[PDB]
Amino acid sequence: GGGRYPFPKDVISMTGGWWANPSNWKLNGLFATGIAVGLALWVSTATLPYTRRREGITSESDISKWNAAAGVWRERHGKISTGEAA
Amino acid sequence: SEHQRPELVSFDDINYNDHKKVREAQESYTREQFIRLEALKTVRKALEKCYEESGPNHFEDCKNLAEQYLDMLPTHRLQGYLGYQRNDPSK
Amino acid sequence: PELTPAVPFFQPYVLKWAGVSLGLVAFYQFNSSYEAKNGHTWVE
Amino acid sequence: IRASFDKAEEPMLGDYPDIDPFPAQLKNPYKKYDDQQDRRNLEEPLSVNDDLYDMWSPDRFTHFKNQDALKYFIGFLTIFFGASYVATYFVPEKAAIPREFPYEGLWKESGGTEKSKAFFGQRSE
Amino acid sequence: MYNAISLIIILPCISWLFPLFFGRQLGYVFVTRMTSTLIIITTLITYYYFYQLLGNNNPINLELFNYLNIDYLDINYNFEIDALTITMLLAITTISSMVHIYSIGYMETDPHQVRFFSLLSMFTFWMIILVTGSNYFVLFVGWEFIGVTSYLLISFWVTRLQAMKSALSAVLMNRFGDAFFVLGLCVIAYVFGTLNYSTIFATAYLINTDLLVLIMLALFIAAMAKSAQFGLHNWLTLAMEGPTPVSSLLHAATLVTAGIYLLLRSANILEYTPTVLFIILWIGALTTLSAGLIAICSNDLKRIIALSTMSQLGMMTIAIGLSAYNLALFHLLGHAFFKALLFMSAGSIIHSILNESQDIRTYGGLLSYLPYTYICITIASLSLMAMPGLTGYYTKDIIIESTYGSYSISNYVVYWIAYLSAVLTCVYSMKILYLTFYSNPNNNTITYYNAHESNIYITLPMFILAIFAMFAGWILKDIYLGVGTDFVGTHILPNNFSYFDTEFSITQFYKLLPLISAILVSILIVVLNEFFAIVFNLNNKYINTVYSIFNQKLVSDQILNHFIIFKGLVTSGNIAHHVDKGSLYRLGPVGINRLLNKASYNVINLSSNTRSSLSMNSMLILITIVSLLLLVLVMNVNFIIVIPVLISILYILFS
Amino acid sequence: MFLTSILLSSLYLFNRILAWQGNVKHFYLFASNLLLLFIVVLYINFNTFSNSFQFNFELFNSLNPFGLSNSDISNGLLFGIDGLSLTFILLTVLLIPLTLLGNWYNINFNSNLYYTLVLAIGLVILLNFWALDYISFYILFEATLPLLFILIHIYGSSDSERASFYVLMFTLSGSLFMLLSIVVISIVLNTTNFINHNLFVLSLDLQTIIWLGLFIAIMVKTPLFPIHVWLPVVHSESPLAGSMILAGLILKLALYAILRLLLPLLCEAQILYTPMIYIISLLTIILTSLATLRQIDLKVIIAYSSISHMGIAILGVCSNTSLGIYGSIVLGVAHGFVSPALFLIVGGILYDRYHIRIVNYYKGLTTYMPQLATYIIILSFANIGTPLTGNFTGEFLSLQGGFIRNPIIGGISCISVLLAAIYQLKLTNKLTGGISSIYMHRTNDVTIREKFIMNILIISTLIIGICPQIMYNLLYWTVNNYIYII
Amino acid sequence: FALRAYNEEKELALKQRLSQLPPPGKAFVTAEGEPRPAKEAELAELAEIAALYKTDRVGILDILLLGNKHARLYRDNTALLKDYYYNGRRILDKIPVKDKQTGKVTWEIKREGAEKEDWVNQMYFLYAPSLILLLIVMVYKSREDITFWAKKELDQRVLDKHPEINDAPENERDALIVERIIAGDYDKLASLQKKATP
Ligand SMILES: CCCCCCCCCCCCCCCCCC(=O)OC[C@H](COP(=O)(O)OCCN)OC(=O)CCCCCCCCCCCCCCCCC
Ligand SMILES: CCCCCCCCCCCCCCCCCC(=O)OC[C@H](COP(=O)(O)OCCN)OC(=O)CCCCCCCCCCCCCCCCC
Ligand SMILES: CCCCCCCCCCCC(=O)OC[C@H](COP(=O)(O)OCC[N+](C)(C)C)OC(=O)CCCCCCCCCCC
Repeated sequence: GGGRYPFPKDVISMTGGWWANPSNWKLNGLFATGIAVGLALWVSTATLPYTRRREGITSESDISKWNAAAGVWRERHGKISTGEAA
Repeated sequence: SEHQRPELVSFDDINYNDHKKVREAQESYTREQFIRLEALKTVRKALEKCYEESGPNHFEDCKNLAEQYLDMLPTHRLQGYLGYQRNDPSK
Repeated sequence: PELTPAVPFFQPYVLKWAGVSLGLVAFYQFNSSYEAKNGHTWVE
Repeated sequence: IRASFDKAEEPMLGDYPDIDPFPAQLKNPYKKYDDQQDRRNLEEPLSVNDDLYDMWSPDRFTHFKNQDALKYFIGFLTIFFGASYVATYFVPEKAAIPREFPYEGLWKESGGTEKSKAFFGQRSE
Repeated sequence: MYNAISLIIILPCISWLFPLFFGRQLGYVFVTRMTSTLIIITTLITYYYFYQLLGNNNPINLELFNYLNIDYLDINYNFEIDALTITMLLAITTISSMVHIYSIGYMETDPHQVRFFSLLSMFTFWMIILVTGSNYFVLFVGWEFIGVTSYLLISFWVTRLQAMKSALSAVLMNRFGDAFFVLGLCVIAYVFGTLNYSTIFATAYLINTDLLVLIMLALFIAAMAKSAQFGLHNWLTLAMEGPTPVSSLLHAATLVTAGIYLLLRSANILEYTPTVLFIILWIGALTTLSAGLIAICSNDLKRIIALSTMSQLGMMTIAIGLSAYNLALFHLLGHAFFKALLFMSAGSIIHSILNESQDIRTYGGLLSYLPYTYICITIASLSLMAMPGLTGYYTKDIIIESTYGSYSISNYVVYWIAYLSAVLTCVYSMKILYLTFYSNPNNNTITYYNAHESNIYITLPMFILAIFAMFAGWILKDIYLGVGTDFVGTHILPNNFSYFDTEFSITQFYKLLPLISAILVSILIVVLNEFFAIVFNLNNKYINTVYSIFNQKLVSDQILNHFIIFKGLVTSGNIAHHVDKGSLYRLGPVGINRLLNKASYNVINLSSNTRSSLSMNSMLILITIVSLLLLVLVMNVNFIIVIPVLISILYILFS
Repeated sequence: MFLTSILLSSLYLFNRILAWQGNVKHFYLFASNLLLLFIVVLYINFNTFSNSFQFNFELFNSLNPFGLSNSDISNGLLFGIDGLSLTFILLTVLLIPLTLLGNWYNINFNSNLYYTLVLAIGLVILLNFWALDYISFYILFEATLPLLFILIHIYGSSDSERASFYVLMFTLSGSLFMLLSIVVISIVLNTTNFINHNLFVLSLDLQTIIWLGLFIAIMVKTPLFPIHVWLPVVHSESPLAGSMILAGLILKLALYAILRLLLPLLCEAQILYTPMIYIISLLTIILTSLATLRQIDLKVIIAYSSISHMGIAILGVCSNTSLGIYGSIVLGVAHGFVSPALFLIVGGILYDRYHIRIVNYYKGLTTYMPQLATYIIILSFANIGTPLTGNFTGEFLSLQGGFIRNPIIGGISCISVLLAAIYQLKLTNKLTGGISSIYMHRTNDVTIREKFIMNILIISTLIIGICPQIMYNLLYWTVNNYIYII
Repeated sequence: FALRAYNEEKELALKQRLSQLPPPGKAFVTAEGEPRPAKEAELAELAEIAALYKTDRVGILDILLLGNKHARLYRDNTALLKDYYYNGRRILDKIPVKDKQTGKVTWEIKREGAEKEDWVNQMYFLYAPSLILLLIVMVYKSREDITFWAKKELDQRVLDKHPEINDAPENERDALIVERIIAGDYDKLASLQKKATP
């Protein structure tokens, strides 16, 4: 190619090394795209149930109930809101 | 599942020489503290639900839940048995 | 562009790490299914 | 030049050569050294504080001497901030009041309880 | 079997990891295409997600497994794509896809392309983890790992010494901010007992201002580091030692903006911490001024443009201190589009020249030679100069206006500081345009015989980014800068809302002077540089020294090393030698050894003469008997007197 | 069957293997992997729903000395585990085979003596965690000194002799004042056992004294400022197993000693003298980090980092909070994964190839030794505490609890997040950076043995960095037993 | 691997047979450091003894039962094969491979396999699987953390105090339990603090 220079061949890295372009890469590229696609599908199908919209899950009546019970606990324990002590 | 439900012992009713009772009381005090923590966590979850559903209204609809959380946080937490096992408050 | 000597895809590290990772995954899924069918997991 | 730290270590050298340090960053780059990157020859003697005076050390600057540099940096900063204070006395008045809101400053919607209005109550109306 | 969010998060992870495992098997060719194509698929997911959210605006979540549920501390690996997140994703995903396509033609001839492309996707995946995470902890993960990835990218040429040192500077400013960030995390969790945005923002209106002040000061100090404001902008100009695409993606559009994202997300807290808002504003005005001054008087190209980035970041921080979050958010989106384009055009310039120089003083008149690179750079410069209809006008003038439209009285000065930053913007932009395209040549001849426009891989990204910097502002100003938009529903304190006053109080003088001056000084300095060039070439010794101040970054680069770093290394060696190897060996092995050397040599040199061992030991009996009779006599009458007698005896025996 | 017949079978097989093939390291590696499995089985059979001590066995009783005691009068050494002890046990069985395997080919004189000494140190450390009385702890705390001295003096580097006297004299000094405190406990309480020692409430004025002798020791073992000067030398001149064993386990013994001797007893002295501890730990952090910035020897730098992370861990465990305990422990675990990897890289890779540890020679490994570069950077970013690694999760939690107890000291100690990065990256940049050193010729990339080791030590820390919650099933009692709060 | 593959005469001949050779660290260098310095029949002689190193010359039932004077011969005459094999493996950068049919082994370059280390069979098949067992066990003991037990006990104490919730629909009891938890206290910490009450 353009601008090249020698390099040791015994040097082995998980990455290419120097100007790595083996004469089989179409097959290995096929294997890698297949694994990557299968992984992406497995992940999306697995994470589907663990999704939810921020809203729409919890009814407001439940929120009103919970806030009522909050007031009940607060007054049983005789507590006052922020700033009232003035 | 076979959910165990052990027995509740206290340090004020035992003599400290019968080690089994002391271990029972230690485990009891710690288990109840963990239960207080779980109650706090449920409050936290409901608060986040009130915020995520309300939005700009959270200032009102989540008020008591938020004050309840901020009152529970300093008290509902692990604080250990040794400070009651080695201190009688009646003196 | 120039070519380099051929290199296999399924080098041993791929086989080891992929098989172990995916085997632990398969075990997790199987035990979750066993728990769905019974009251406990298999390793339990 | 031997700096403070490098001549406070005079009593301790014993037999070691008391070299006069010179950072490599200022050495002539066009000369052929054995180690061309660090600008060091093979059997070149090393100063006791060579870790400060090699190329991996922090960079020196040869334009401004550092005292004048500190004068210039702090003088720029002080000019800026003093102008930004002085120019607060030469400010025009606002052409309109802040907005104001209907329900008593929205103390209810800001999380009030009829007694904390000072803390949560927005502008009057 | 569809999940926008799952696919957004896994596909970049695939493109980062698969090359690292499989690169020797796949070759740099297929790796460049696979990472490019996967990050293309991701960008389409985000544009379509952006459409859907505009239709509905109920964000999706993704609640994964637990990292730590110990005691009053639940941290899950939660994820979410909200309004602010989807805007940061639009900048990240679009810019990263363009760069993955531009860095094919730029990085051909480079042997190590695989590791380069793996790192680009690594940074992309980790910023995606930053903007998405529904808790401060998932943010800190992305904060650290992008600084890690920045170290590797800036160090991509591991032989080049200066690249390594710039990498160390960048990652050590990162940790100088991250330390305070952890201090803020420790405080957030002491106070609220949690780390997630939902609880903290549903409560922050109840907790003591001193606590939020401590929190936000620390988080801001972290944002000051990453966003490269005046105190810690050292690393940014040094970060240009890496390849250009890295400058296009990280230090232009994305990595620096992580601090603005943190502040925008913590805006629901910042509204109750006026002190930090005031500091953020004034630090930002310092940045936006110092950067422009440092840019007008610089000769490197990438340096100038990175300093322009420092200025726009300072103007975003200004807006945040004026409590107009949506405006700085919008300027982020624009600032990505009209700055990554500049860095790409800078690369096509630099490669058209033979020796890959970065000095405008040796560029000259490539206009006829490089027209396409020219039209693209001038588009971005005008989108930087707030020309009408371009994104920069909408994104920038409105901040210059809210400076006047704020309810605070003392913010009026910041209008002028921003305005001087603006006329400086048109200065240094037109300087690059004249020095690079319009001027007389200043290289040799062969440079002009071999200048040539660069391949398709370089142009097409500049084409698309040019379309975005032309149209995105008018297409999205109804979402962000609109009147009652509700898209980014940050709970503004009503007292601080001034957008109505900003748009109405503002007069003609204070709505025209920026635009007028941006045209006029721009054309003027062109006229001076082309007809009266003496004005910039006086050779006065008092002007040239001021040029020397504004070169070398307001000598701060020399303040930092000498007074902080060098007086840290010396103090460190003062410790290591004088303490760790000095007094603490003296109160230990060395001193005890010398102490015992003497004491043993004085103990045994006691029965001195071997000439007659008998009379000596006999005299020793007599001394001991007499000494004990007299010692007991003294200690009968008083015992606090015999003690020194025994100290001195021990001296006599052991000295 | 006969117990004696089974071990006679083992000893016979060992004698025949020794006689045919004149080496033991295969049998020791087999025994090490066997111990790992048997400990795993104990974990399978360990109930997490009990704060009590399980698998109790007593030794050296009056009635049955060479066996086990089932008597109603216990006068011997006790043993047994809670979940705390099991954690470090899993760390120790996990490391011992690797500490042997990091020295599989470079020891060539009197090899069998070396592998004996390594296994004896590793087994003695293992049994120290099972200890359930002050005296059994002490006699297994001090039993590593003769072996460490011998190991270092024979198989050590140039300055082995000075290092061997230093590990002995310093540790013996601190241990002896520990013996005084234990002896005062033993003549007062007339019992030493880690079962019911928290019931006995000594007077405060006596806790103030016993504490000083326990803490003098723990200052000398952990170490802590100003008794931090033995560790760099003993690591610098030790053989590779000596460094891995030390940093991974022996420094963790000081933390186990605090939690098991010093907190459940002496509670009131802890809550009174904690601020002095915060002074000492803070000085340890910053000064050792700054001392690291100006060192020249590779192995010494890793050593100084070990002092710093232990000093953070002391901030957390001595903080009177749950998160402090769970962080300080996780620091000890992740540290015992990361530091051995670095000592392997700088002591059994580079020193094996080129036989020198000075940074000035080393530069440009990335060109010819790339895989070693990748491992250096990963371990360097795990050492400093990059998240998704246990050395961050433990840093954060300990600094949560240190901030709670004293906010100022717990926040001024957050600069460790920076200083660790400084003294580690100033080095990593040199090694992976630049053009290949002219002084060094080329040698092979990392071999599969060393790649095995580093990949284990990284997978383990990545796991606990990704889901630390797995370790809670053993520790959910321990985070609350040692909290003195009314 | 084999059981009773020992042979006395072969070892007792091989002793002097190796003694007739020069020392291992000097055979392949010839005191100058050149592989070609050795002769050819010498080279094949060395390579053929060295291939013998990785050959089954003893078995388990032979090491457990035979005497010391024979095992000592095996030890001291096998150490020599070890040394020769490995010195030649380093210096020549070849291994000795006898092909299938011809009974003549010589040094060869092929090294892409057929070479294993003595530490592999132990570790990869006894250590690593045990570590994986440890991981599986930590994961499936994490199910026994107190957080889940405590959640389960809180729900049960609520259902005990307030049985009525059980007849309500099966995807509402969660919110009802939440309401009842937020209402009051189902902990008994103040019931264990008895003397604290004055
Ligand atoms: C005196 C005792 C101090 C004890 C407390 C610790 C204080 C902070 C840490 C300082 C200690 C000294 C650090 C020395 C490390 C030096 C390591 C090294 O050798 O690398 C040098 C590197 C700069 O590399 P350089 O040579 O300049 O390369 C550029 C050319 N391309 O160096 C660097 O990149 C610098 C890394 C450190 C960055 C720190 C920046 C601090 C700036 C603060 C400004 C004020 C901001 C306000 C903060 C608010 C606080 C309330
Ligand atoms: C009722 C009250 C009784 C209580 C006891 C009171 C103690 C009184 C002690 C006085 C008795 C005489 C012993 C004095 C030590 C004898 C040697 C001496 O005089 O010390 C000098 C020694 C000299 O060092 P240098 O200057 O290098 O050598 C040239 C000396 N012409 O100095 C040195 O080598 C350097 C010293 C550095 C500091 C080392 C500190 C070590 C502290 C721990 C000591 C533990 C060992 C104790 C040894 C006991 C010996 C008696
Ligand atoms: C998060 C858990 C870990 C994730 C898995 C990461 C390891 C994958 C293996 C990488 C192999 C490699 O990168 O190659 C190693 C590269 C080789 O460079 P080269 O491109 O091949 O060209 C070869 C040209 N030399 C020979 C001239 C270099 O050495 C280096 O230059 C040092 C850079 C290390 C990059 C580290 C990758 C990012 C990981 C950081 C996460 C903490």
